[PDB]
Amino acid sequence: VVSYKNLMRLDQILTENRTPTQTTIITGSRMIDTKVIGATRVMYVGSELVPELKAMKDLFGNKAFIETQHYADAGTIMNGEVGSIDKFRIIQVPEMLHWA
Amino acid sequence: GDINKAMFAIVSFETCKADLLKEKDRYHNLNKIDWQSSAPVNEPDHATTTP
Repeated sequence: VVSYKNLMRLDQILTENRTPTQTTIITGSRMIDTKVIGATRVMYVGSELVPELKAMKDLFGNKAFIETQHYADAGTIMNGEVGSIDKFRIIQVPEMLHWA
Repeated sequence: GDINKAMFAIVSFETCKADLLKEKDRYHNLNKIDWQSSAPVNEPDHATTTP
């Protein structure tokens, strides 16, 4: 099952490959209960992987999945987006395939 | 076979935000488009000489 360290390692590998960054960081808004998001890449996941990502914990035990309601203000929301983890903005594809 | 009878016509062209802000009154709803990266990620057809 995926964990925080796997995402950090994937980001490190992509930085080594000199892959360009798709998007930019977001600075917070003035509204209460709004937090910054420093995610600069995009990830595609199926709809049935989302609960596991939501239950994910970071290195210090805090929540790792940040919902779009927090940073909808002072930022833009890509179509189909559900949240952000670490450097990645997670986009849910309804018809994503898998090996069974 | 006569252009004056045509009911609709569609043209796809290339613009930047400066042209759209030339006339602020005419164009609305520009905030949704993300100009920080390529928000028209797809540009169907539009055969252009631009590399």
